[PDB]
Amino acid sequence: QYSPNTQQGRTSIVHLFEWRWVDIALECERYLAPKGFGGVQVSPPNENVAIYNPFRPWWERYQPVSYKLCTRSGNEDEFRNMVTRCNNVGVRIYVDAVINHMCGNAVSAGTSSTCGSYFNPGSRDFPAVPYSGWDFNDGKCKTGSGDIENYNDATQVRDCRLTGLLDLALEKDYVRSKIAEYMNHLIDIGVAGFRLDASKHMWPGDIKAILDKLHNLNSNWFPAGSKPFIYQEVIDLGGEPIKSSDYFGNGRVTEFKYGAKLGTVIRKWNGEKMSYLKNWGEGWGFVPSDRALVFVDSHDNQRGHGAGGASILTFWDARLYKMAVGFMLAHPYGFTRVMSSYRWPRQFQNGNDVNDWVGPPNNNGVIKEVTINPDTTCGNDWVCEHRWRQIRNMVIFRNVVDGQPFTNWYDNGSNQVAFGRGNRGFIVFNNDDWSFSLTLQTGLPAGTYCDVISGDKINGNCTGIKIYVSDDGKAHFSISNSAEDPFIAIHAESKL
Ligand SMILES: *[C@@H]1O[C@H](CO)[C@@H](O)[C@H](O)[C@H]1NC(C)=O
Ligand SMILES: [Ca+2]
Repeated sequence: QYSPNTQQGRTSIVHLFEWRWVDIALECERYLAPKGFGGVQVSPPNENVAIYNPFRPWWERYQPVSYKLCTRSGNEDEFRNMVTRCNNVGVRIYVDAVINHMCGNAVSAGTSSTCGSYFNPGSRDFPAVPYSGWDFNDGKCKTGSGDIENYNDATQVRDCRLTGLLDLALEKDYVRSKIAEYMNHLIDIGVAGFRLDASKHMWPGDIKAILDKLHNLNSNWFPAGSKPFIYQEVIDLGGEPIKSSDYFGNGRVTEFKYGAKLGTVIRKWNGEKMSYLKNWGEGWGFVPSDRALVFVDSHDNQRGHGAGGASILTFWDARLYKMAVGFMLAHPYGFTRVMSSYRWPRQFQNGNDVNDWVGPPNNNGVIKEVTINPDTTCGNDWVCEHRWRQIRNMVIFRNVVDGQPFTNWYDNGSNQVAFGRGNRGFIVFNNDDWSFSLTLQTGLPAGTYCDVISGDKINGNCTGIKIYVSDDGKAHFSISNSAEDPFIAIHAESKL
């Protein structure tokens, strides 16, 4: 459950947040496969509550009504079509599995669901699954409100409602079986793994019981004995009775401290500087690298809805964001997830963004298709960070240096640092308020290399900066604190 199952040489997955199945299918063939992306995190593919107040928020998808593959992203056939086409081109699909709960207990009964299924939160009835009052933790939760009230009580965090969301009795074999039924349907269709939503709110043992019911991956695309990739969403920062290590026996876990600290370091909050990243990784109190799923920002915390708070870097902070993603993709720690978002009318009031609920680009609730502009960027308000030259090229950079050791580190005691990945890659950063001009040992073989941040190698020539490595592996780098992108990266495949 720890192996991504991506095909040899692809090292990252991209979260195509709220994309329609048809658009993801096209993206797999036209861009993801050609550019070497390993896989795609898709939004919950199961039927959710259609919320109109506010108008169709992104979070309505974390409010299950049934396990029918029927959402604003498309129907079951479109989903299967997407998984098949992506797999045929070597790009894996990872499903966002919302299995801890169903919808909010206050939601009105009726058929206000993405597929018309009837449901009645009040009486705990979800006939489309089916689930009844006997399948929820109402009688097990010991808080006065029935919701989670105190995170210092590990029991309540697991048995009570996360902000009103009906909590499934995951210790019952019936519920475990209905959930495994849903997940096995997806595995047999061809998905390679799952993001387990709200894992902190489930007992490690209950999750394990469900995983034991899972099939091996589809033998038409994967070698016999392949187990699905499992990454558990657990927000674990400082002191809490619950630790992300409690979930290691089930698969990897999301390391939220990663994006949080990279953000404060690059923003240089409270005296932090890049020279400190020298021992980045477990040295910073993070989980072991082989159990980590890392990222700079997620759909949750990019809008202030998750761990990290204000330090998190997103596409809104373009310049610093690219540099953070660059460091992540170059550093050997963890398995990397790249974010791909949509723009929304951010509107801060008293420090909080009042429009953090806004769902994906749409026309009367119908999600807009992703349009590709002539320069490869996206239209219809999709940001497509994964298509930014700077990000796409660092994705490739990680593929080229895969397996290579962390070496040749340099820092000026402040914010200009550099390091290499064996003899396959080298990257330099300048986050100080003054220029950087120095000769560094790169460990790379002599030659002329194209800087993949400022340009591309395009048939015997570079469209951007060029670096010359001498016989002893030394090379000169110049980055003024005024450069559009204050960092340079060169690798074995950008060599002329
Ligand atoms: C590189 O570009 C120059 C013009 O700037 C051209 O003379 C040269 O032939 C090009 N080399 C290749 C290999 O395309
Ligand atoms: Ca729970």
